[PDB]
Amino acid sequence: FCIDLLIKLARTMNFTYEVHLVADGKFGTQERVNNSNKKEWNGMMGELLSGQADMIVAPLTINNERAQYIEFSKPFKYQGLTILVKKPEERITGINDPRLRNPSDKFIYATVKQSSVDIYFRRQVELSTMYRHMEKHNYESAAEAIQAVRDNKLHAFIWDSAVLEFEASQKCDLVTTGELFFRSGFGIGMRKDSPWKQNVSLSILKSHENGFMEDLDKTWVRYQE
Amino acid sequence: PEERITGINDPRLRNPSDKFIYATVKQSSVDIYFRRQVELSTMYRHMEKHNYESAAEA
Amino acid sequence: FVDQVTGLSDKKFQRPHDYSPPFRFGTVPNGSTERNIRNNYPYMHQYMTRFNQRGVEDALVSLKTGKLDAFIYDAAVLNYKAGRDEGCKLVTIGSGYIFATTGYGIALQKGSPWKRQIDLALLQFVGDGEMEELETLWLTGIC
Repeated sequence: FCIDLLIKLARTMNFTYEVHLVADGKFGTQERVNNSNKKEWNGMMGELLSGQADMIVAPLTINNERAQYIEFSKPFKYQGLTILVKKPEERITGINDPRLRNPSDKFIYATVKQSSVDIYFRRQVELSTMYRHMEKHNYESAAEAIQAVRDNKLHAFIWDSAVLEFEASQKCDLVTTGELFFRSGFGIGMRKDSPWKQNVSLSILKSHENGFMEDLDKTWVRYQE
Repeated sequence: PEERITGINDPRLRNPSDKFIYATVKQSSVDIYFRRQVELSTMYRHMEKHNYESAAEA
Repeated sequence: FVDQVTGLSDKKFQRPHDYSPPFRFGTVPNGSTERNIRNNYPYMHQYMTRFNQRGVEDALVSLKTGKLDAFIYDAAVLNYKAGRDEGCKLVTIGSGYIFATTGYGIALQKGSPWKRQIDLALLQFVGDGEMEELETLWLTGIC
C-alpha cells in the first residue's frame, strides 16, 4: 500500500528516494534509559530523530506526545479499534464486556509490546487493570498474535479495524467485534519545519480528492478472498 | 411492540414529537430538577405545553 | 438491508436513460461539494444543473414525500438526521467507502502562533475519551 503511495508521490514531485526498514518490530515508546535518568525513544522515532532516516512512511499512530516533538501531515488512513476473536456468546462486544473489566486467566486479551495502544491505555487511568493484564502477554509482532490466535492460545486482541477486516478476508474464522471506538487516523511520519511539508500535504490532499484512494482500495482493501 | 420505555435513555424521547405525549405536574419540583439538568432542555420545552394542575388529572 | 447504489462509481451514476424511469438527484447550491464534483466529473455537474435545489430541509421534505430520489451531502450530518428521524425511512449508503472520507479541522491564518496550543488541546481532547463523550452526547446512532 504505502510502497505504491510513495511511487505516486515520486510520480508527483521532484525527488528520488531510498527505502529501508526499521531494526525492530516496534513503533517506539518513551522509556527511561538506565543511565543519567533520562527518558529516550526507540524504534522508528529513535531512528528518525537520530538523522539516519528522513521520512517515516508507515501507518503511524497519531497522538499527543509525538506531535510535541515532530510535525505531522494530513492522515491517509481513517479507522477505529476492534477485537480479533475466533468463530454461547463467543463475541465480546467491545470494551463494555464486564468479564474483561475484571479479567482472569480465561479471557486472554493482549496487545503488541511497546505499542502506542499501551500508552493510550496508560493515559486512561480508569482501566489500569487492563494495563496490568496485557503486560503478561505482550507480543513482539502482530503476526505472532495471529499465529497464537490461530492455534487457539489467545482469545482477544486489541487492534485497528481494516487490518483485521483484511485478515478476515484472508481467513474466514477471524471475526471482529461490534464496538467501534477511537475513530482515529494514520498519517506519514515527518520531520520538523521542512520544504517537504506543504508540497507533500497538497499532494496527499490531491490523492484524497480523486479516486486514487479507491484505486488503492482496489489493489488490496476492497478486494476480498 | 415496545409498550415500555425503560427510562430517560429512550432516543425517541430525546427528540420527541406529537405522538409520545409526556408531561408532569405544573410548577413541580421535578421540573426544577429537570431545569438543573442543562442537557435535557428539549424535554423542558416539550412538557411545558401539557402541564396539568394535579396528578389525578394526569 | 438492501443497497441499490454502492457509491459514486455506480452504473446508475453514468446516465439515468439506461433505466426506464429517469431518476434525479442534486446537491446544495454554492457548495464545496459542487466544486468537488466539477473537479471530479464536469458531466455530473451538467446533469446536476437541471437538478439544483435550495434548502436542506427542502431536500429532506423532497426525499420524504417523493420529490427527489437521492441527495448528495456530507456524511455525519445525514447520520445525525437519520439517528433522529421518525421511523428511519431514509437509509444511508455505507460509511464512506466509495466516497471522499475527509475530515474537519480548524482554519487559522498563515503565521498565527496559536496553532500549536490548539493542536495540543485537540490531542488532549481526543486522547482521553472526552471527545468520545461529546460525540456520544451529540450523536445517536440508532437504526
